[PDB]
Parts: sequence; C-alpha cells; structure tokens
Amino acid sequence: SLPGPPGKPKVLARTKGSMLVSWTPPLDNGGSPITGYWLEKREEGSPYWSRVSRAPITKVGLKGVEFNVPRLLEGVKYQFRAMAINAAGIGPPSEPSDPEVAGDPIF
Ligand SMILES: [Cl-]
Repeated sequence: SLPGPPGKPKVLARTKGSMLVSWTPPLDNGGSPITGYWLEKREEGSPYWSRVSRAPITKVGLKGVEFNVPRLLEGVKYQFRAMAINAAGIGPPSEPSDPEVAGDPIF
C-alpha cells in the first residue's frame, strides 16, 4: 500500500550554499501513483533530519526526481534522504546519500 523507498539520492551539483540532489523513484509504488516526494537533510553535529521543501517535490530531471536544496552552510557536510508519497501516505526513507560538503565544485 505505502510506496517503497526511493533510490539513494545523489548530489549532482553543489555550491557554497546549495546542492542539487536527485533520486530515482521506488521500484514499487505501492499500487497507486506516487504524487510527490519529501526530501530531508542531516548535517554534521546534529542527529536530526529536516525537510527542505514546504511542499512535495515532483520535478523530473535528467537523472531522476530532483531538487536544489538551498540554505546550506559553507563547509558543512550534509546527507539527504527521500520519501515517496502515494494515496496511502508517506513511504520509508531511501538510504542516505553519500556525504557532501557545501562548497564550490572542483573546476
Ligand atoms: Cl566537486
């Protein structure tokens, strides 16, 4: 009924204050269409997971569903996890992304 976990998110772009995060839809949507996703972040120095958007994320980019996470702090290390939403509710989280630091990218 609930959807399965989305794929492990990947950071596709970063700046000092943002990261473009992308993930694949779950293999099992639970039997009803997924209507959107929640994305949460966790930083170094805190155990908590925090939603990064006020409304569900739906944008499909080149590699998966994606969102540019704002309000990151330069030099801080973050991970992200995504949850799918369907008619039954919010599914379990993806595996967390590999850690990434907010900073500008290697040229
Ligand atoms: Cl980089």
